[PDB]
Amino acid sequence: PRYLKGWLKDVVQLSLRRPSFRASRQRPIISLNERILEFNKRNITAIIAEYKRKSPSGLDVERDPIEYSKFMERYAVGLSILTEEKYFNGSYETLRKIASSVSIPILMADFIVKESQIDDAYNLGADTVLLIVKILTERELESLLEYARSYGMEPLIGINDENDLDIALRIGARFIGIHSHNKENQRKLISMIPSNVVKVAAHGISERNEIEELRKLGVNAFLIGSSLMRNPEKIKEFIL
Ligand SMILES: [Zn+2]
Repeated sequence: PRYLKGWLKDVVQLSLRRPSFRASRQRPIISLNERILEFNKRNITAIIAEYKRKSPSGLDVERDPIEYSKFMERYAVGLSILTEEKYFNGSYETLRKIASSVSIPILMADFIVKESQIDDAYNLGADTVLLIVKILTERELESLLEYARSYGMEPLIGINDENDLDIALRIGARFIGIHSHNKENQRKLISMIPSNVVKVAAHGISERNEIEELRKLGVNAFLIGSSLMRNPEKIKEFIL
């Protein structure tokens, strides 16, 4: 069962050829992992709200990106903007328009395989990027992690199982996203992460009660997309 899905293998081909985007960012980096730590200090639930108009699982929402982002700036600890084009209907231009208008931290969520895609994130105004362990070698992951740090971005390193976590911990990731969409496995992964690493439960969250349960295990933030795209007001239920 360790095959990459058809759509992800196709995305990696699109990412390798992704043209770089010529631009200047309009404000400095605002740290997403530090703001998560500030929310935790204040005891307020930290949700990274994702913007995506489509997904390989069949999400299909037309929602204006500025209006979603304005509303989410009221509630969310940060935004995650999908910039993968074929399956999520994201775009660099949509990231640039959102990052020119909100002043909470922005994660560029895409499938990064080369340095120019981190240069594109910085030039478009994102504050950090997603790196996914399973599509990279360990040497590439360590190099891309250092490349993101060289701009002042602590990247979100996305892991799906214990082997991926083993790699993320070996290379000294400080910001890890735990994705699954089994209870003892999830508890075990969480429990392997050191106190100094900000941990994000990515996807597989539908109700407030799972957020509460994850918080007791020390999860620091929650990356949630589809449900918020279909009703942005759902984030009020989640932060209660
Ligand atoms: Zn997912």
